[PDB]
Amino acid sequence: NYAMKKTQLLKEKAMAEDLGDQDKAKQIQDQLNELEER
Amino acid sequence: MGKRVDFSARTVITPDPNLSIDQVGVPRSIAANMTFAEIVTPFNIDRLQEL
Amino acid sequence: PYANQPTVRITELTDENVKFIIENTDLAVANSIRRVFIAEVPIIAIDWVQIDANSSVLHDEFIAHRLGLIPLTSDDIVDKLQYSRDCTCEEFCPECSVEFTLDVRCNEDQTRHVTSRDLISNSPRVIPVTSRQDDILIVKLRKGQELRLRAYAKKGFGKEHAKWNPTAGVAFEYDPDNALRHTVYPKPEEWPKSEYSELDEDESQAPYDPNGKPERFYYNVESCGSLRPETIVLSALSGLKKKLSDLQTQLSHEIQSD
Amino acid sequence: MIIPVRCFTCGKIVGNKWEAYLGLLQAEYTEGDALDALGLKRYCCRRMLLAHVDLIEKLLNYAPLE
Amino acid sequence: NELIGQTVRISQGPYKGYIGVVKDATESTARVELHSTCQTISVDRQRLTTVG
Amino acid sequence: RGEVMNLLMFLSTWDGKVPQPAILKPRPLWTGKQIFSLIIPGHINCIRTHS
Amino acid sequence: RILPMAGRDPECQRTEMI
Amino acid sequence: GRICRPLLIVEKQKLLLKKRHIDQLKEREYNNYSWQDLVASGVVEYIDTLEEETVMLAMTPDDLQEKEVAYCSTYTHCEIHPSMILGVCASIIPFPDHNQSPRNTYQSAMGKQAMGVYITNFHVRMDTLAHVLYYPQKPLVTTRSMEYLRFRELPAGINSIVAIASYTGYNQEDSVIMNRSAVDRGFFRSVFYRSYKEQESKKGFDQEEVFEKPTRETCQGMRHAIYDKLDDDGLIAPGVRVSGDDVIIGKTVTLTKRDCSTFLRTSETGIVDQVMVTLNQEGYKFCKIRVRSVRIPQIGDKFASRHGQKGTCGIQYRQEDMPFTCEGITPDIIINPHAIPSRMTIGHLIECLQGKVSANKGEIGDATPFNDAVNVQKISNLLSDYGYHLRGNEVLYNGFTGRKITSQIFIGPTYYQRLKHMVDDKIHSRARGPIQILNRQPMEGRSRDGGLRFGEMERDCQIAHGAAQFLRERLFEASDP
Amino acid sequence: MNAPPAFESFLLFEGEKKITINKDTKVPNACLFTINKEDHTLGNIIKSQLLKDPQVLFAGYKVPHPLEHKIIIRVQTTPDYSPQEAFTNAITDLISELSLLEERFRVAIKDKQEG
Amino acid sequence: VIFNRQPTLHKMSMMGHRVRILPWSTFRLNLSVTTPYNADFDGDEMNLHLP
Amino acid sequence: QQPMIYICGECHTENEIKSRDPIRCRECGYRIMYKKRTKRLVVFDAR
RNA sequence: UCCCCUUGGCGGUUUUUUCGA
Ligand SMILES: [Mg+2]
Ligand SMILES: [Zn+2]
Ligand SMILES: [Zn+2]
Ligand SMILES: [Zn+2]
Repeated sequence: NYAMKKTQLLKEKAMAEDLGDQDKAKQIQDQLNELEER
Repeated sequence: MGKRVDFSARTVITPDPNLSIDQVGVPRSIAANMTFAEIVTPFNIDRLQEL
Repeated sequence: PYANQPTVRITELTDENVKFIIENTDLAVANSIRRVFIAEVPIIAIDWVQIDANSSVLHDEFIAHRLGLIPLTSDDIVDKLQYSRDCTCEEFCPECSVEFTLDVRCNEDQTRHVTSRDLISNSPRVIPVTSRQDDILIVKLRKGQELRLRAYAKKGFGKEHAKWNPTAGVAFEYDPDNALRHTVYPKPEEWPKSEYSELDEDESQAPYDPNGKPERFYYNVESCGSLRPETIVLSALSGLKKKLSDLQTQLSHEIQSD
Repeated sequence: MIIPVRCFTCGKIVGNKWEAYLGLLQAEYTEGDALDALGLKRYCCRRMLLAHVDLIEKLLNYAPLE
Repeated sequence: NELIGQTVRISQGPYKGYIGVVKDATESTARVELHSTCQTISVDRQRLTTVG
Repeated sequence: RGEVMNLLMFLSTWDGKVPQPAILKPRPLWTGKQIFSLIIPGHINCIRTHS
Repeated sequence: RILPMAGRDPECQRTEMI
Repeated sequence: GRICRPLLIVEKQKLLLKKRHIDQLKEREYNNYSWQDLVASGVVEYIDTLEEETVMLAMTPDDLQEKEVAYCSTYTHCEIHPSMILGVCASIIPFPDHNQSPRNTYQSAMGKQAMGVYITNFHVRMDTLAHVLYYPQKPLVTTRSMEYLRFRELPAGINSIVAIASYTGYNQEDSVIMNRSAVDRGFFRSVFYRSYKEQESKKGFDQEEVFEKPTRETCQGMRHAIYDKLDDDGLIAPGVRVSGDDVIIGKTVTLTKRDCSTFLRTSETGIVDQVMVTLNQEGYKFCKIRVRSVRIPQIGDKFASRHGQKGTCGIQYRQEDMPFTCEGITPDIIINPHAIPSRMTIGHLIECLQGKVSANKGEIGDATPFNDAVNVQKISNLLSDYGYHLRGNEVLYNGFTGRKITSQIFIGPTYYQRLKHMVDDKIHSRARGPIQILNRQPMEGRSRDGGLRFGEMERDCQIAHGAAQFLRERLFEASDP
Repeated sequence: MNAPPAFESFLLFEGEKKITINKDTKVPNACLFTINKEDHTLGNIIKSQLLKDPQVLFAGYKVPHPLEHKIIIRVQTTPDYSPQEAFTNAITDLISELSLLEERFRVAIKDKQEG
Repeated sequence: VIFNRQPTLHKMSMMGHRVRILPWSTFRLNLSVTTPYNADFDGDEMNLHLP
Repeated sequence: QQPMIYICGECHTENEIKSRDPIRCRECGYRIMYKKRTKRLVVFDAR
C-alpha cells in the first residue's frame, strides 16, 4: 500500500541495474497501474 | 559564595496593579512544593495537628 | 428611588439576527444585557468526546475541540435539559445530555468529507445546523482511514467556554451621534456616521447634551445559528433575572441568619 | 490547517462555508467577492476565510492507515 | 494498594463524567490524573466509580 | 458622584467621607485634583513644577 | 560512479574480515 | 563560497530587459521562460561583493533612466528589487522601512521562535520537541516576497484584532491582555510533541535489558508508580494519559531483576500520541514513543508581533470584558500604547491598518517595504471607503460598563506570533529535591529538579542590607548544613 | 497546569456565601458587601441601581482582584435607612426592571412575529 | 519572601514582600515595583526565596 | 489476553508479534511497527 | 482441636551548541 515506493524503487533500481530494456518496460506497465494501486 | 538553595522559586513575571507594592502574587503550584518549618506550640498545636 | 421603565422596539427581525433598540434603561443595564448574550446565556454544546477509533492525522483532542465548536439545534432542548454537573442520575442520560455517534470510514478512493451530516445523533431535534447551506467541514479522510467515536453535548454558557456562546456578533450602540461626548473626536470630519444615525449629514457630531441620560440602546444580535436570535435576548433577560433572583435568595439567607 | 469552526473574534460559525467558498473560488471571484456572496460583512468574520490556509489537502497526500 | 492504576469515572461534583487514572487512594480521597486534561484533582472516593 | 463613587472604591486610606465638590451648580461636579486630594495622606506640603 | 544499491554489504564486510 | 546576487544589466540609460522578455515571462506558468534565458541572453548578471565596488548600481530603471539634472549618467546595473536585501525571517515583516531597525532585528529573531506548522509530515515524524499551531493563518498583509517562503501555505501566527490601548492596567509594560473567549475557540492554540527514544540492550553477560511490565515479586528498584499502565508488552499504549514520572517503558535488566524503566520527564503531563517499535542499527528492540500536549495559550505565555513587540500574555479577559467597538468587534489582543512611542514601530500601525483594509477589501494587502505605490495616505483612502475612520481609530465601548471610552482606540488585524516560551516550561519550585552527590548542594536545572543558585551578587545585596542572619541562613542552614 | 477550571469563576464551594455583609468602620450607615464568584456583569447594574436611591450617600463597587472571582460593593446610606436595606431595595427593583423588560420584549416579538 | 531579579545591582534589588496566592503560574508584581527591580514583563523571570 | 498485535508501517496490517518475537510485518517484512491504540478508555471534553 | 499477607524514596557526568531576561 505504501509499497508504491517499493514497487517504484524496485522498477527504478531494475532499469539501471538490469542490462535488458525489457525489464524497465515490464516495470513501467506495473508503474502505470501503480497510480491507482497505491 | 553561591550555592543552590532549597525553598527558592522562579517564575515568569506579569504586571499586577491590584497587588500592593510590598506584595507578590505567587502561583499555587509553587506554594504546593515550597514549605516552611513552623514550630509546634500550644498556641498553634491545634492548627498544625489538623493541618 | 424606584426602577426605571424600560421599553423595546424591534427594528429588524430575521432568523439569523435581530436589530432592536432598548430605551429608558441604564447604560449599565444595556451593557450588562450585551455581556449576558455573550457569556451568561445557556446552550448545549459538545463538551465530551469518547473516540473509540481514530486513524486520521488529527488528534483526539483536536477532533473533539472542532466538534465542540459545532452549533447544535438547541431551542427547546436547553430549556428542558439539566446542567451537566447538576444531573442526579449517575453519569449521563438523555435527561441531562445528548448522546452522539460518529462512526465514519473512508473506503472509496476519493477523499471522504467528514461533514456534520455524518454526526449521528440519538435525537432528531439536536443536530448540527445542517437542516436546509453547506456543512461544517470536520475532517478530510484518505482511503481506508476511519473515525469512530461516542459523544455528549452539555448544557452550558459562554462564560465557561466560548463553545456555549450563541452569538455571531452583537453590534451594541448608544447615543449614536456623540451628544453626550462620552468619546471626543480629535477631528470629527474624519469620522464615519453611525449605522443608526437619525441625523442629517451636515454636522459631524451632535452638539453636547449635558442633562440627558443614555437611552436608545441599539442592538444587532446576530446568532451563530445554534439559538434563535430572539430567544438569545429572552435568555439574557431570564439569565440576568436568574442571577439577581439567586442573589436575592442567598441574600435572604445572609440576612435571616440574624 | 483545516477551516476553523468559528470566527476567532465574534463566534460566527465559519467551518460550514469553506467548501462553498472553494466553489466560489473556482470562478474568477476575488477573495472579497466570495465573502460578499456568503454574506460575511464584519471584517472580524472576513479575516477568518481570507487568511485561512487549507493545508489538510496536503495532509491527505500521506499513505492511509487502512 | 487496591485502586491505584484503576480507571475511574468521576460520578459527582463539578468533574462529573470525567475519566482519570488514580495515583493515590485514602479512605476518603484519591488523586485522579485526568485522562483528558493535564491536571490531577483530589476527589472523594464515594464520588468515584470504577470503569477499569 | 456616579463616577466619583466608582473611583473612591479603589482608595484604601479613604475615610469614607465625600469631599465638597469644586463646582456645585447647576449640579455637583468634582475636579480630578479634588478627588486626588483624597488620595494624598495626612497633611503633605509640597511644591513642584509640571513638565 | 553509482552502484545499484545492490549487495549484502554488511555480510561482505563480516565475511571478508574473517 | 563567493556570495553574489543577480542584477539587471544597464548598457545605456535604458534597460536590456524589454517587454518581449516580460510577455514571455508572464506566461511562465505555461512556458518555462527563466533566469537561464535571461542571463544567457546577457540581460542579467551575478555580481559578487568584490565586483560590486566597480559597478554603478541603479535602484529602479523606471526612475533611474529619466533625468532632471544628471546625477550619474553612467549606471552599469540596476537593482532587481531593493526589498530582496532582507532575509528569510526578515521577509515576513510588513512595512519594515516604517520601523526602528532594532525592533526589526528583534522581530527577525522572534520569527525564529514563533510556533507553527513547520512541515507537512509533522504527524509522521517521531522527532523531539515539536510544536504546531491549530489554526495558523496566511497573513492578511503580506510582502509580495513571503509567497516564496510559502508562508501562505506554512503560516506561523494569526491575523488578530489588536487594540493599542492600556486597558485596565494589566496590558502593561509589554504584557498584553488576551481574549479568553477567543482562546476557548482555539485562538493561538497549539499542540506540543515530545518523543522518547528507547532500546533494550545487552548490559553484559550477567545482565541484559528487556522491556517488560516489571512486577514486585521479581523486580528490584520498583517504585510507587503505576506500571499497570504499560500493557503486558512492557510498553505504554498509544492514547493512554501519562504524567510526570509515570512509567513509559518497562525496561528491566536481569540480576532478582532491576527496574531500569523510563518514566515521563519531570513536570510533563502528556498523552501518548503514537508508539513506534522497531530494531535499531544493531537489531536490538528499539522504540520511539511520541507524547502529544495541547498547549492552551495562558497567562504569561510569550507573544510577539511582526514589529519587535515581545510581550507576555498579561491577563486574559472574556469577550464580555474586552472592549468593543460600535459593533460587536472586540480586540483579540490588547497591547500597551507606551510600547510604541518608545519603539517607533510605525510599520506595526501600518500593518494593523492594512490588515484592517485587507479584511474589509477582502484581498491580501501588500506590505513590501519599498512599495512607493502603497502608502498610509493611499491605505487611508482605501479604509475611508468602508465607512471607517480613515486612520483606523474606533469608539470602543467599555466592556465592563459599555460606556464609550473617551479615547477612540486604534484597533485592527495584525499578524501576531505565539513564541515557544510558555510559562509552564519555566515555572519551578523546590523543597528537598535531589542533591548533587559531590558538593551535596541541590542539583541544577528544572529537569534534575534542581534549586535556584543564590549567587554572589545576591549575597552582596544582603551584605548591603546587613541581614546577616538571612545571609548565613541562605548560605548554610538553607543550603548544605 | 495552574488554570483554575473555568467553573471556579462562578461555582460556590461548600460554605462560600454568594454574598457577604460586612460593616464599614470608617463611617456610619455603611457596609461593604463581598460577592463571591462574581464579576462586573452583576456589579455595575446593582451599582447603577443604588445611584438611583436618594438615601444612598455613597455607592460603588470593585472586583478586588480580577484573578479573584470575588467583588466588593460598598454602600453608605442615610441615618434613617441602612445600607443593607438599601441593598435589599437595589435588588428588589433591578429585578423588577429586568422582569418588565422580559414581558415587553416577549410581547414586542409576539406582535412582530405573525402579526 | 525576598524577591530578586538576576542582574542584582543594588540593595533595592532584593526587597522582601508578603505573599498572596493566585492561580495561573506567574509571579505577579506591582507596577511601581517594576522600576526598582527594572523588571519588564516581556518574558522576565524573578526568583522568590522563602526564609 | 494479547498475542501482542502490532500495526505495520507500510502495510497498515495487524501483525501478531508475541513477546521476544521480531517486529516485522507479515507482509513486506518492513521492520517498522506501531502499537495499536490502547483498548483503555479515551474521553476528551472537546474544550 | 490446619495458616500466610509484610513493599517503601531509586538518581549518571562532562563538553559543546542553541535559546530566555
Ligand atoms: Mg523583559
Ligand atoms: Zn440525567
Ligand atoms: Zn466575525
Ligand atoms: Zn509490513
